[PDB]
Amino acid sequence: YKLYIMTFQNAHFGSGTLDSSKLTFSADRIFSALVLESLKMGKLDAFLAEANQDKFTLTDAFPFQFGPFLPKPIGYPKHDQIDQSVDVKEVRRQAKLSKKLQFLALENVDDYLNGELFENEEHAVIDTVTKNQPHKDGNLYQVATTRFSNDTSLYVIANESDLLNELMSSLQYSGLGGKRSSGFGRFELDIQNIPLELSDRLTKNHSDKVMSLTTALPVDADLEEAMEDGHYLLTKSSGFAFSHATNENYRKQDLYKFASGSTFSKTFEGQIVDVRPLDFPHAVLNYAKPLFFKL
Amino acid sequence: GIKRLAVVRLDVDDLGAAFMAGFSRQGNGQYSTLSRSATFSRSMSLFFKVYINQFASDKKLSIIYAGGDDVFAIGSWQDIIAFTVELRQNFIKWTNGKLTLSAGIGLFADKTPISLMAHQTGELEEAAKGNEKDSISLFSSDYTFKFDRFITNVYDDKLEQIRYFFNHQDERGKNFIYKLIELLRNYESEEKMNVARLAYYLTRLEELTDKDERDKFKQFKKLFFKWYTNNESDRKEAELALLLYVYEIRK
Amino acid sequence: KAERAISLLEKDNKGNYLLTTSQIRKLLSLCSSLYDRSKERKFDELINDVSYLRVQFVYQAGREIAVKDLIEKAQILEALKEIKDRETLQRFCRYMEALVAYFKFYGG
Amino acid sequence: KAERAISLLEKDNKGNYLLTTSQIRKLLSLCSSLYDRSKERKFDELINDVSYLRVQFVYQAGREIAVKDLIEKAQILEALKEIKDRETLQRFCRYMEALVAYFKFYGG
Amino acid sequence: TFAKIKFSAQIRLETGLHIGGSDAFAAIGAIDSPVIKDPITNIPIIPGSSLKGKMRTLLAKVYNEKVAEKPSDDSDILSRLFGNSKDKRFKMGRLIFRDAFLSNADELDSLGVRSYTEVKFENTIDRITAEANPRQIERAIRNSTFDFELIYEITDENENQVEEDFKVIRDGLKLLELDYLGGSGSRGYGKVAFEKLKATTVFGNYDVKTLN
Amino acid sequence: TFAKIKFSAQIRLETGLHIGGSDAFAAIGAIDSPVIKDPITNIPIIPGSSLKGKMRTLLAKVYNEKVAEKPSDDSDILSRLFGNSKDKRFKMGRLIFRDAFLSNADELDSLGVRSYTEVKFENTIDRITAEANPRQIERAIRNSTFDFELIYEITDENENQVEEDFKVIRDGLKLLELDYLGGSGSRGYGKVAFEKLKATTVFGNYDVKTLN
Amino acid sequence: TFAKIKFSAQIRLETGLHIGGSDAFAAIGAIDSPVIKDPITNIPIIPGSSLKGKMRTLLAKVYNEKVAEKPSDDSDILSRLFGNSKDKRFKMGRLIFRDAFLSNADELD
Ligand SMILES: Nc1ncnc2c1ncn2[C@@H]1O[C@H](COP(=O)(O)OP(=O)(O)OP(=O)(O)O)[C@@H](O)[C@H]1O
Repeated sequence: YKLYIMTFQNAHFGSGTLDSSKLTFSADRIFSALVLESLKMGKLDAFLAEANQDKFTLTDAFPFQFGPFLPKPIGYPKHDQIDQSVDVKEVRRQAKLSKKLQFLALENVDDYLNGELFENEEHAVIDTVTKNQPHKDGNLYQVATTRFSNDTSLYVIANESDLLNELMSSLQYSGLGGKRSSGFGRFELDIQNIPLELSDRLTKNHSDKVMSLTTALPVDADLEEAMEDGHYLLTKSSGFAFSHATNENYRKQDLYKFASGSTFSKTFEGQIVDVRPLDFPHAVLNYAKPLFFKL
Repeated sequence: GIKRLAVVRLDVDDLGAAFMAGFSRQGNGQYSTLSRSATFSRSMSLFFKVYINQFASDKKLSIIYAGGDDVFAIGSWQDIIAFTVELRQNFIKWTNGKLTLSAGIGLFADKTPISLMAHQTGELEEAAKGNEKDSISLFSSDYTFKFDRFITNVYDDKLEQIRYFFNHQDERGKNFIYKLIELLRNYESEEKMNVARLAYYLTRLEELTDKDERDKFKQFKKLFFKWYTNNESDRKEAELALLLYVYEIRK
Repeated sequence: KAERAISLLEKDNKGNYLLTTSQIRKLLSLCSSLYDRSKERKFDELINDVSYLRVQFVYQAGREIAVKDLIEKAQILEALKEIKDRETLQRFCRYMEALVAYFKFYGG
Repeated sequence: KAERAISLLEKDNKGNYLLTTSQIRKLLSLCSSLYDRSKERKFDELINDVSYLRVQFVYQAGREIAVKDLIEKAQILEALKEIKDRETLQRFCRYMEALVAYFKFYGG
Repeated sequence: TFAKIKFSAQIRLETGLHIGGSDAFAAIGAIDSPVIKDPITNIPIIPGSSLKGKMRTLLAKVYNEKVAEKPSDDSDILSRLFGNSKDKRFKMGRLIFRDAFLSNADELDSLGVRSYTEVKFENTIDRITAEANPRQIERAIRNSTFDFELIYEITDENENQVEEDFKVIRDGLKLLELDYLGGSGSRGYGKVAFEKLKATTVFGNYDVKTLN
Repeated sequence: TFAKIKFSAQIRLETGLHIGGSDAFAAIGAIDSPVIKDPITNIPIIPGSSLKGKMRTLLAKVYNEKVAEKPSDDSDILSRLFGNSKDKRFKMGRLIFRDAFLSNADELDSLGVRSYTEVKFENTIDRITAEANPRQIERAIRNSTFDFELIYEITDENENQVEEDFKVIRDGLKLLELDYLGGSGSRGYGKVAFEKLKATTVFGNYDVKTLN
Repeated sequence: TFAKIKFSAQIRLETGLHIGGSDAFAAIGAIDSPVIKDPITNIPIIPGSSLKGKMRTLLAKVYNEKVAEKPSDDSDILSRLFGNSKDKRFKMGRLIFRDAFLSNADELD
C-alpha cells in the first residue's frame, strides 16, 4: 500500500545471541519498537486501538537495490524443472545455490517458478568489532555489525494515516535494534507516495496459492486446517524483557513462528499474542500479522 | 610466534559423483552395481575418520569431530598450517588426483566466543567457490588462489627462500617488509606510478648492510621485481609470503 | 610522465655511472621543499622560490660534465617554463623522483 | 629576473669567454655578505655597505675590458640606484646569482 | 513534550591518535594492534563506543557524590544521561552517539598526501642495555574532520531539569578537548577539538536559544 | 576538587638535535634515518614520546630510594605522576603531554632561508686508515619555537601534596635544559630551552600564585 | 648524590682553521668544501662532533694499557667518560658537549 524506504549503515541485528548478527531481522522488532517509544511521547493508548484494526499491518525488512526485493518461495519449484540437463554433478551443485539465496528481485517472481537458478547478489559483508573494559579484570566481548554497500537499502510497507507518519519520524534518530546505546540503528526515512504497479498483489480475502510472510502464526481455530500440504520453516525469536518496573526483567516465553516467504494454501486470520510470564503492570504485545502475495 | 590460534574446516568438495553416476566409461561394464557405489564411502571413511588421528600425531593441535564430511581442527597455527596442506597430499595419492579438496585457515584472538569464531571461518569456505571448484581461501576472502599454486610455488620456492636469504638481517633489516606489502595493494589507482617506486626500495636494503653480507643478497632483487609485473594473480602471492614471515619471528 | 622516464635515462653513453647520489644532495631536496608549501598557500605567493629553483639546475651544468648530459636529454629546463598552475607544478615534483629511483636500480 | 637573463647574457661579441670564474672572486662574495645581514638587522643600518658595494663594480670596469661590456648591457649600475627597501635589495642579490649560472652554461 | 535535540559538530584532530581496532587484515604493515577502518572501503573510522566509554569516565569524577567502584552505580544525577541496569526510574540512554566517519576526503586528495595511516617507530630502555623490543605503532594523520551528532530527547517528565542538563553536556564537550582520546595518550596523542559546535532541531518542538 | 593546569611554554631549540624517524623519505638525498615529521605536510615536528621517556629517566636517579631495574617499578613518590601498570592504587597518569608543532613559520619565511632541515656530514676514524663509512645525518634548524602544553588534573585525593607536586615538575623543566634530547646527542645536539614558562587555568578551580 | 658540573669557557681561535662542512654552497666564490655554519643565519660556528672525536683520540694514547684497534673498545679507565656500545656496565655518557656558537658578533661589527 505504502512503502517506507530506509537505508542502514553500520547497524546490528542479533538472532539468538548478542555476539551473532544477521543481515536482516524479524518483523517483531519493528512492532515492539514503536509501542515502546509511544509511552515516552504521550500516546500509548492511541496506538493500542490502532494495531488491532485488521487493516493495519507491517512488513519485514526487504532489501532495496534499484528495485524492491522479495523472499524466495519455500519449496518452489517442485521436482519438474531441471534447468539444462547436462550431468548429475552440475545439477546437484546448482540446487544449493537457490537454498542459500535470501531474496529475489521484483521481476524474477514469475521466472523463478518456470525454471531459473542463479546466485544471490552480494548485498553486504558481515564485519565484527571488538570492545573491552580496563577497570574490570580486563574482560572483553565480541559483537558483529552490518555494513551495507553497493547502495543497499530497506523498505517497510504499512498503512497511510495521520498518526503513523509521526511515530516513525523519531525512530530514525533513536536507534533500531542491536546496541542502541552507541549509534547502531540511526537511519534516514525516505518518504514516498506511489509504490510500484507490480507490487500490488497484497490480498487477505481469496486463497489462490498464497504465501505468508513476516513470520506467520495461525489461530487456535485454524491450525491444522491450513497446515496440511504446505511449506514452512520453524525459526526462533525470544530474549529478556525490557520494562521499567520489575526489578528483575523476566524472560519472555518462546514463540517459535515461521519464516518470511512460507507457502501454505488457505488464508489465515492473524492475532496478537500476549506474553505474560509472571506478572507485569503492562502487556508485552506482539505483531503476528502475516500478509499474503498472489505470486 | 604470537599468542593466537587458527581454526581450519577441511571439507570434501564434490560428492554427487562417484556415488550416483560417474563410473561410466565403457559400454561393456554397467558400472552401476550397488557394491561398486558402496565401496566409495568405505574407502574414504578410513582416511577422514581413522587416518586423521595418525596424521595429527606429534603436533600442537587437537582434532574435533573427525567425520567423512567436515572436520574441526583447533589449536596453534604452528602445526595446523603444516597439517592442512599435508593432509591433501595424502588424499591425492589415494585418489590418483581425481577428487579436489578445499578448506580455509583463519587465525583469531584469545578468549573469544566460539560461535562467531567457527562461523567466520565457515564463510571463507563458500567464498572459496566463486571461481570454480579447486580454489582456496587463506586468512581473508581476498586471497583466492588454486591451493595447488601454494605448495608448488608459495610454500616451495617463495616462503622457504626468505627463511635462509633474509634471516641474517635483523632489527635494522626488518624495516622494509611492512612497506612493500602496502605497495602490492595500491595497484588499481596507482599502476605505472607504483612501478617506479618499487625500484627505490630494492636499493635501500642493499646499501644499508654489511659489505661482506652483500654476497647473500644477489638474486632476491630480481626475483622480487619479476613477481610484480607478470600476472595479476602472481601479485597476490607475494602478499602471503611476506605475511607468514612476519608472523614467524616477531615480538 | 612515468613512461618516458624508463627508456630515456638508460640511453646514455659510457657505462659505469660516475655521478653518485652524494654530489646531487641539494637540487633533489629543494624541489621537495616546494611541494609541501604549494599545498598550504597559493601559487602567486611562491613566485620567488620558482626563480631560485631554476638557477640551481643551470649552475650545476657548468661545474660537472655529468649534469649537461642529463638536462638536455630529460628536458629539465623546458618543464620549468610550461608550469604556471598549482596542479602543473605538482607534476614536476613527481617527475623528478622517478628519475632517481631508476638511476639507482641500473647503477648507483 | 630569470627570463631576461638567458637572452641578454648570450648576446655578446667575440666568442670564447676570456673572463674566468677566478678573477671575479670578490664582487660575487660581497653581495652574499649583504643578503645574509639584511634579514638580521634593518636597512637603515647597512647604509655604509651599500656605498662600498657600488664602488667595486666601477673599479672593475677600468682594469679589464671583460667588465665594461657586462655592466653596460646588464644595467648593473642602474639597479643599484632603484633599490631603497629591504625587499628590493634582496631581489638584486638573486639576480646576480642568475648571471653566474648561465655564464658557465655556454662556456666557462 | 517530545523534542529531538541534535548536537551537530565537526571533530578536528589536532594530534594524531591511535585506537586499537579488531584483527590485522586491513593494515598488516605494523606489529601491534592497527586502527579499525571500513570493511568495504579503506577509510580510517572511529567507533562510537570510544566516545561514550571515555566521556562518562572523565565526567563522573567531578559531578559525583560517592567513590565509584562499578559502572551504572555511581552518581544518580548523571546516570540518566548514559544508562543504568538497576534503577527503575530510567533505563534507556538519552544521548545517542554515532560513528564519526572521515568526511575530509573531499579535499584531501587535491593536496596530495601519503595515504591514510602512518607508521611511527617506538621502543623502550631497560636502563641496562640499548634498544629493546624494536616495536612500532600506527597513528592517524593530522587535520581530519569527522561527523559527530549527539541526539537528545525529552520524555515528558524531563521538564524542571532541562536547563540543568545543558550545563553538564556543554561542560563535558570542552573537558574532552583537554584530555587524550585514544590509546597511549599519556605522551600526547589524543586531544580533540570540537569545531563549529551548534545545535538544531529536527522534529520541531523546542526553540533554540542556548546555542552557546 | 577538580582543576585543569596547563603549562603553556615555548621550547626554543638552541642547538639542532636529531631523532630517529620512520621511513627515509623526508629528503631524497639522505642515506640514514632522518627525523620524524608530519604525514600530511612536511614540517619538522617533535613527538611527545621522546619527552616523557627522557624527563622521567633524568629525574628518577635523584628522587629515588632504590636502584631501579625495570620501568614502571621504581620510586613510588613519583610513580603517580607518570603511571604504573602494576600498582592497584592508580593506573592513569595525571601528566598528559602534547606533540609540539613548529609554529615559527609565521616569521621564518620573511627572512629567506634554504629550507627546513640541514644535512650534516659525519664519519669515523679506525685509527689505522683514513675516512671510513662516509655516512650523513639530518639535524634541525636553529631558532624554532614549539607549542608545549603539559595538561595536569587532580582527582580529589590530590589534597595534602599539591605543593610538593609543583616542586618536582619545576625541577624537571630546568634539568632537561642541561641535557640533550633525542638520539645520538652525546656530542651536543639536544639541550632545549623553555622560554616563557607560564601556567594558566582553563576550567577555573585552582588559583594561580606559584607561577615562578 | 647528583650534581651538575658545567665547564663554561671561551674558546679563543689564535689561528684560522678549516673544517670540511656540508655542501659547498655557502658562497659562489668557492670550489672546495667550506666551513659548516648556520642554516638559518650566516655565522661561522663549530659543531661538537669534532670536539669529542679529537679530544678522545689524543687522550686515549697516553692513558691506555693496550694497543687500540677499534673505537669504543680501548682503555676501560676512560671508557666510562665518553660511552661504550659493548660494555654492559654503562651505556650513556657523562660528558655532554655543546655546539659552540660564535658570540663575538657583539663587537666585531
Ligand atoms: N563420508 C561420506 N560418505 C558417503 N557419503 C557422504 C559422505 N559425506 C557426505 N556424503 C554425502 O554428501 C551429501 C551432502 O552433500 P552436500 O550437499 O553437502 O555437497 P555440496 O556442499 O553441495 O558440494 P559442493 O560444495 O561441491 O556443491 C549427503 O547426502 C551425503 O550422502
